Amino acid sequence: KNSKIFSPFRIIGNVSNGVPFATGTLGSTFYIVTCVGKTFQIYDANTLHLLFVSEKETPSSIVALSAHFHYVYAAYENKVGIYKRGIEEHLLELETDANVEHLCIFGDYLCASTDDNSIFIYKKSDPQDKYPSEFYTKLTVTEIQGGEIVSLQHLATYLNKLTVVTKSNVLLFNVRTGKLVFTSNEFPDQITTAEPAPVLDIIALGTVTGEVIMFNMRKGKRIRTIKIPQSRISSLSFRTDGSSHLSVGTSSGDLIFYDLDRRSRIHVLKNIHRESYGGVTQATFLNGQPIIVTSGGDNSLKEYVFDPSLSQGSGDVVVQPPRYLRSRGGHSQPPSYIAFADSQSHFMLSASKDRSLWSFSLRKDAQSQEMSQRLHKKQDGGRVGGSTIKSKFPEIVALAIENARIGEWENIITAHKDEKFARTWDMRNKRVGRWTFDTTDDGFVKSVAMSQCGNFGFIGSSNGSITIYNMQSGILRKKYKLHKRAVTGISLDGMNRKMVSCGLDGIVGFYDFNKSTLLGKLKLDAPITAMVYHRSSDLFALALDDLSIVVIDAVTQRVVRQLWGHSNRITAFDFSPEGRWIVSASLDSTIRTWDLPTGGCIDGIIVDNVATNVKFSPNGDLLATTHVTGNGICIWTNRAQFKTVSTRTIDELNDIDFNTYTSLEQIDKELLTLSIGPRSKMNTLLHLDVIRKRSKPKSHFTKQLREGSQSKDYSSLLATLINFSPAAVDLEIRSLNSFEPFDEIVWFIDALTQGLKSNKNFELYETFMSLLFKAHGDVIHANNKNQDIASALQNWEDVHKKEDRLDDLVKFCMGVAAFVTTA
Amino acid sequence: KSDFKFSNLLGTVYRQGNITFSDDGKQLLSPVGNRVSVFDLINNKSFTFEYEHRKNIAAIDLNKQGTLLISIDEDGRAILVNFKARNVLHHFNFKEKCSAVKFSPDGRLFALASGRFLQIWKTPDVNKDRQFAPFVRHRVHAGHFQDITSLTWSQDSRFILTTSKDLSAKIWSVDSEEKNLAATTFNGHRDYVMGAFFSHDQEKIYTVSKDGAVFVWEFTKRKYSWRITKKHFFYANQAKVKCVTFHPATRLLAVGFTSGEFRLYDLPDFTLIQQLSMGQNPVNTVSVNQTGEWLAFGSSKLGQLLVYEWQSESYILKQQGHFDSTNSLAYSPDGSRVVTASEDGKIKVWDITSGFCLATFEEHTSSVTAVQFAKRGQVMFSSSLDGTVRAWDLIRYRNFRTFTGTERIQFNCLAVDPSGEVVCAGSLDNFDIHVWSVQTGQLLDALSGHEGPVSCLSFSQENSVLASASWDKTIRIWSIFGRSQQVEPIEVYSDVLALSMRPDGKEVAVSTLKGQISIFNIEDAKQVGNIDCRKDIISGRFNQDRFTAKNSERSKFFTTIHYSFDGMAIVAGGNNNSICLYDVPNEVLLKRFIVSRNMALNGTLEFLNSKKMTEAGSLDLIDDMRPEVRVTSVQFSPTANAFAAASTEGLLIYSTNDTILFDPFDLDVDVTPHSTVEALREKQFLNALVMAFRLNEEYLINKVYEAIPIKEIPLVASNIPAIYLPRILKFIGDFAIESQHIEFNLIWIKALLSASGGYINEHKYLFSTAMRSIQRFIVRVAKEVVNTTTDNKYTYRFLVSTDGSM
Amino acid sequence: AVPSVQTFGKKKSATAVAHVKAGKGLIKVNGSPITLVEPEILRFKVYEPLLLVGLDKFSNIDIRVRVTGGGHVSQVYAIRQAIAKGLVAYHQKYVDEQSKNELKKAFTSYDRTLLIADSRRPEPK
Amino acid sequence: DFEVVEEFTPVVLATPIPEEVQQAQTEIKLFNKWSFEEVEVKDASLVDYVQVRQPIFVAHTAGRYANKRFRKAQCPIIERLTNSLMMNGRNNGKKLKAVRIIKHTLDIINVLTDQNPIQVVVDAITNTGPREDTTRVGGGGAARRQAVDVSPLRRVNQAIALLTIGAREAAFRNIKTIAETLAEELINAAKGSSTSYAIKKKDELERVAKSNR
Amino acid sequence: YKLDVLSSVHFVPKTPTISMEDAQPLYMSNASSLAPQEI
RNA sequence: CAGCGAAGGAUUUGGUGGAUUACUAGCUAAUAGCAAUCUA
Repeated sequence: KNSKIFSPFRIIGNVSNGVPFATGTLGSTFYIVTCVGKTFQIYDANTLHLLFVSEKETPSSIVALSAHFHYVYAAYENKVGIYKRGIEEHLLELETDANVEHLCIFGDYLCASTDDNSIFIYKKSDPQDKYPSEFYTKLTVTEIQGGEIVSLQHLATYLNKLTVVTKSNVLLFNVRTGKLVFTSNEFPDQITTAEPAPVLDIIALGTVTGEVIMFNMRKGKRIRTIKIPQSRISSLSFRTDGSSHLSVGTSSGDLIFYDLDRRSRIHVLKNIHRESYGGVTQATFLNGQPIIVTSGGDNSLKEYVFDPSLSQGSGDVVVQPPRYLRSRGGHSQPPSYIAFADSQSHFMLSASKDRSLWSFSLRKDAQSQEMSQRLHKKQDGGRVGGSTIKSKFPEIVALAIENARIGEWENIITAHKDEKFARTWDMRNKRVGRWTFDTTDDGFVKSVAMSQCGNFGFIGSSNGSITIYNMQSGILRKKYKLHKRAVTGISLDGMNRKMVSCGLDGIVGFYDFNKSTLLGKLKLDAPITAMVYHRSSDLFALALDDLSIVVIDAVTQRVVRQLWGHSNRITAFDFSPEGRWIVSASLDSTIRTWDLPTGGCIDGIIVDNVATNVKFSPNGDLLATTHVTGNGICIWTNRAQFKTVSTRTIDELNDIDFNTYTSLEQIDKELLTLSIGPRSKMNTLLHLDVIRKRSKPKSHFTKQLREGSQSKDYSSLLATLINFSPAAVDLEIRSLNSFEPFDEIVWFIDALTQGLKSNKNFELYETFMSLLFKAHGDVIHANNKNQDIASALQNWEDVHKKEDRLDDLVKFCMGVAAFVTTA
Repeated sequence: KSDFKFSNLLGTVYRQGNITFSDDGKQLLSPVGNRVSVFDLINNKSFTFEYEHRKNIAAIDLNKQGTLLISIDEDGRAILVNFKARNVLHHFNFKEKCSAVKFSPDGRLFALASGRFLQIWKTPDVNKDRQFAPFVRHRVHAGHFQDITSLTWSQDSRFILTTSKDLSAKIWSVDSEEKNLAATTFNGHRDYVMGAFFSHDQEKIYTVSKDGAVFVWEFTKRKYSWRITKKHFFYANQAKVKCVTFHPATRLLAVGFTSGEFRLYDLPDFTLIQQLSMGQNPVNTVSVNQTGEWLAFGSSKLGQLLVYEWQSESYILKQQGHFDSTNSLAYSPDGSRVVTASEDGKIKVWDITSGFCLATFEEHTSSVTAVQFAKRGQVMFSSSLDGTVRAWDLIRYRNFRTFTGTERIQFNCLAVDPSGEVVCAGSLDNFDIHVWSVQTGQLLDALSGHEGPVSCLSFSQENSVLASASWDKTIRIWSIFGRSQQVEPIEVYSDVLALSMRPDGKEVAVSTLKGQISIFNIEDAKQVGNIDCRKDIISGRFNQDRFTAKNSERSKFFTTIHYSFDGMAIVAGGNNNSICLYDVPNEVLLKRFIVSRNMALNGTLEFLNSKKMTEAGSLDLIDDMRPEVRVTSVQFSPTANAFAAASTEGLLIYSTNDTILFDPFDLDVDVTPHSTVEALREKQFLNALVMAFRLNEEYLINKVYEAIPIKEIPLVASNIPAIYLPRILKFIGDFAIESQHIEFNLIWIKALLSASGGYINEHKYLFSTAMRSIQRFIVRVAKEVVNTTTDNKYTYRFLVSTDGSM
Repeated sequence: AVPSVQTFGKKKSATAVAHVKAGKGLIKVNGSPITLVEPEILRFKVYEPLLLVGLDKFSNIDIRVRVTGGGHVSQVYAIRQAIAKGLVAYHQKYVDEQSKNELKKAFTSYDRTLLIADSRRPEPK
Repeated sequence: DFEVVEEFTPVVLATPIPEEVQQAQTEIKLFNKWSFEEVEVKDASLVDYVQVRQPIFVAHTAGRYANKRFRKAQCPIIERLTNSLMMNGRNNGKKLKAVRIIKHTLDIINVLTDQNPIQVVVDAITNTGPREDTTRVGGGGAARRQAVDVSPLRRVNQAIALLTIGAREAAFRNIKTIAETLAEELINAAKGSSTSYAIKKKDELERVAKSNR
Repeated sequence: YKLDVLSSVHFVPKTPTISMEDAQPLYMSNASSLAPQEI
């Protein structure tokens, strides 16, 4: 479903999926376009950084992509998208319902092929524009002519020809007249790969038995055959820097380098990619380069360089074996548990079902690196246990970071699957910590937490004991024993005063440190499977097993909120870092947001895969969720930080909705009210003569005034008068054109009288009166007892007399405030 | 309570880049540091953006809708920001040193000038969501030979006119289908052309060289193409042109030179209108408002800016700051104005409501070491290395006393009796504490007892005992007054810096040199406890040092601490880039701020980049020194939770906005903002008030507070319970200081501290920061309003009751 | 080689040196056991560093203390100061710094004359 | 119910400590025999002027309680008593002898009247401290006085002085030692039985204060 | 200036109508800031 | 001496590769050509 709080952003930590990649050249550079599920990615090949991604996803998954110079041709369910710089520039809808399988690009004619041996070829409208945009024709290979298709390409120096590679036969085409030209001979077994050679007009094609035939299509023959025992071949390539080297890639994770000038195996490579995820999906030489780019299905891309020979005289006979060069990987199975390392939302930690731990970096995606399982040696004489072979660790269940004493001693703690102890790690220098924190009651570790002062670690075992440890020696401090079944959540406060235990028995135990007694016990009426403490605001939210999210504040031990509304087990929460929201994902494939003040459900995203883990960033900008499937980790951007959002309980006044509140103009007319805005308008109006005299270097209004005079109300005049600049106010009010009658002066004094009659903006009306008095009060004192201006001043003071309660109030309040702050 | 977001940066009103007004003439964007400040002119306010750059920024622009700005630093790490939400949107790395960026008048295309290439990109949207790669490149043009210097558009978004340190200045059409309309190149200047401008109609093209020449290109005849019609000139002799701008519609040129001078002309007539200077250092950037009334001039080296209204010559704001000389800090005892004492020897006086100075004091010759306030707001003392502790009245804004020693020794710390009768100063080279009477300027005495220099001083605010701390590893307590003159020493482990005693005057926090901070009750000599503050202050490895940041011991200690005003939390800052704050009962860190994340300052990074290291010497010690990061003195404000810290980039000021937090107080299942709004609409006002306080949502406090009517404010202010008085008193303070319902607020305060005055009287330190904001509010808006209304009353009474006609 | 730490402790003229190393829990003053320390009425003044914080912190270290100079009460204050700050320095270096400032909090809450001697006296009134 | 396990191997160290000492590590008692808690100043107005909230082991703390004004009203009452007990011209300086004889004293105080001797000596102080006196004002150099009241520091100090010098004067030329003489003086003062020297002098001084009031 | 910049630890940075005098004292729009004794 | 302890344990040190700033592709005469060539 569409959302209204979180928008999805990117699936980070994901490199390849198993689709054969493509490569492209630009000048003397090389870029690798790999597929990741639905979007693709464009790395470069020199430093292997990321360069581009698709700006938005595909409808289906991408089945096949290729690349010319600037443009990337992606291919999914029915279409082929011509892309530039990761932005889609042209869709091409195919004239069928059949799913596309392969494609090739050459010259003008693009050529894609569906899953029923039907080949749509397309042509550029102008032999000068950038990409094939216009449908040319539709060839169709029938089952008489060969088997069902497995590749197609235009090998070089062929005048508008093409080569379709089936499962039983090779067959050319002349794509201008739509004609077949040369069917090849019969081939006695299924072939699965065909890549062209940089020599003239031959193509190497490998079968399901481990042989490589080298078909010469101009001759129509085969030239040689490389036989290999029972290897399901997957990907061929050739090396083009002069020294001829063929390179086969076997789906048993093998990479064999054959010489061709003397038919010899140069070097084998075993278990380069994992077997079960497809083996070597695609491996190629960069042309004119002695390096190899391999990619498996196990979320890994590698580069293997060929060194120069050590025999300066012999040369091509003695070939140095391939080194290992740059590589980019993620873990190859969906990630189990997910944390955020720093407050800056820069590093995040994953631990996956394939038992590896990675530190992804969501800032720049070449900084992501695996944490390393190399044990610090016991410097008291002991020998490292475990096994002799260095297998990876058991599966990670829970973990806890506190970047407060980072790298100074051990930093993060982890909690493995069904093993009796809980080893610790370090995040700054990125390897396994010295110590293994143990439960001392044979129960497996189920909860781990640590103090935010970075000293104390906390192990919560399946037999209810909570052992606490120190993390700069690895020794035990005290063993809290309250529960009688599996403790599921530990936390401690910010200031280390009270800690909170949270069992499967429903007991939530409020202990305090520094006096090891407990001081509170709560019993909830369900088993409890998770606890997230918000260390800022002292609430903590608990899962239950009647599907509640019970929020308890730790001070007065009340159950302060109870969020109802889920349908299956809630797998994860996180507090928003302000503490306003709980984001919780659950096994009904949903991820809901709870506004915990109102106790309401703001929005629920119906996510297609069940999100296992949900984590907010230290700063409220990123929500990282990890699902049941997918090797990556999907990070989500909340639009609530850029615009304010509603608060409204959905199921499949506006100020208290949008959480805000404007201040009303005045409460009633009985109350005074200053002007809205700056409180320096008063001082600038009272002093703007000396302000400009110190800052020097060494009518429409009268129209409105007589309008409001004859209509006998000046509210429109005052609405004009209040809100313009002090310089213009004084320059206007200084000249008021009053020689004999002073009607304008009586109108103005009656206007201020009507203004401060309302009890509003009365600081401004006072300083306007004082501005007039400094301006031309001399004429008022001169022809004082003029009947009109004396009447205006008389009823002006008669309305001014009501504003003595203000100085009575403030001279009360100032005196009694000084008295209660001193004595 | 302790979630201090970065609120403002006082000091350093401009340092490096280009000033820019908004669309509406309301806000001025100034490239202060690695951040951007925004000065709101009419609503006399300011803020600084929370985001930071990795070096000093060098280009600002926001679109004419005022919605999003981008800012580019010295290597092109462009950062764009929702201006109306103050959050970052996307980071970007243009690969080379940019010089100027300009959004279009349309605001859909922005083009910038990185090096010699110019490049047009199209902008993202505030309404479309945060994409991964939001910048779509429109085109890139390479018609120049040296670095571009400036850039402009037409009034519509069709042509774009660029100018370079290459002697030519060229023009470009933004689409590929107006190439015949403008493709040419304007040669003819002697030196760097840095001005290129369309007229109000696009037919005249004014170009401005560096040596003061102005050509007027016009598309006229001897088909016919851009004949120069006139070579006007400037003739400032040693003043080549530094910065040019030109308002098109009012036809106003404005030029700042090398000589620290500017002139503004009416250009199509070429009439000199104003010619005047701001100092002996060049006007680095002019910019002009869209309505032409205002101009803005930034001079970098003295760090000053000036917005000038040229129609009526009235200066809207003129300001000057410092850099890396911010040697101490003080607040006024009402937390309204700040005093910055700076090492060139001058006492700036800022205020917090605005962002501007209001008074310097250029009196001292050498540095000013420390300041503090005394005697009921309006005296502050300043202590120098001139040999001078001099007083300052802060009402007449003048000096009135200057105490010296007898031999001109440099002073280093000072304190003053809260009953402002004695002033004490301590030096580096005399081992004594000099005491001066202040009502008579003579030297009272010199009291001794140490044998190292006295690092810090203080006076107890209640019982007037003095606490000094010196490098004898020793703190010493003097009772001076009352016939005794009794000393008492207390030993500590290492030598001492940074004493700061609690507002109760009952105990003392000292910051020793081993990375620890102790607390001593002063009725006894007994230590209450200490915080090991060493292993939690990240000290950056410098550029030139040959040891790690771990084994480094430059700043593994603090050099200025301060208490909070309830006596519950010590903020501390040192010669490192961390300012921490601890809470003394539980004795634990509760937050650590980093002060700067740019490598332009020296000691920021604890882990330097390895690629800059060579065979010999790092690649940043090769000159073509670098200033350290320090926080010299830190104080909590009196009337806020906010606190200030004077670092090398001026005052950082962090603050709480309890708006964005859920910080409740013992609520339960029933109490809900919907429940308080229904309790208010069924009008049980006391219950709705405490029902809002338990939520602790300040907009519910605002709503219930305003919707309570006047006739029972004594009744609810009587019935409000005891444990909510600090919250309601401080709420009334910090809302009433900028509110408008003055009689409503004063009715509320009168009701509150009439019904419950005695409880405050026996819990003074519970409400010390509470009812200081109230008194700030009283004596800084309400007493002024009463002053002018009494002046109107008396001027009316005089102008009626007296007569005269001659 | 073996982890050790040497601290001092001074009353008026008595001086106590303390070699604390990793061991089995023996506390010796000039080879004599800690129980056989005269003048027998300030044996608890000697005991209180190892009694305030519990012997479990003394289970893994062993302490040897040399004393010179001073009279009886000066020697027992020197012994207890040397024992105390030797334990504190051992926990500062070789084990938990959290236990270090726990011990420092305990000793300073009881009396800091058990950690820092009050040297610089007298006063010329 | 609930437990807290801090120790995980019992105390078996190489120098074998006495069992009563490693039993005293759980809680501090004076002389390893008398717990300072459940001891209250029964009077008000001397609470926080007789220090009993801070337990000690022996009565020989070497703190500095004479440099400031009132900080001799914070060193604990037992060694306040023994420091006043050391004062006479024959036996200055001998505070180890003073400590051991008040050890024997309060030991036999317990074995006679068993509540705890620190409670006995605390309410002995509260019952012995005088509540008024006079001052010999001039009045022309006549027989002239006027009753005033006594601040509690002077009350506590004069009570301690009266008890100690009463024990000395009653043990001057008798068979009893100063130990048991102070014991019986403290017991009579704890009952307020109007028999001991300090309670007699207290009632006499308040009598002449009431008379010349 | 030059001798005390090399004797220190922390870094030290170093006709028309008017130079505009941006560092002004006395300014809260004050004209008669004199004391009445001084008048 | 002990124990720890899955077909070895524990150290010294070189080289390469990845980070150490926030990931929009190369070149040129740049609204285009190149990437096999800017020449007629």
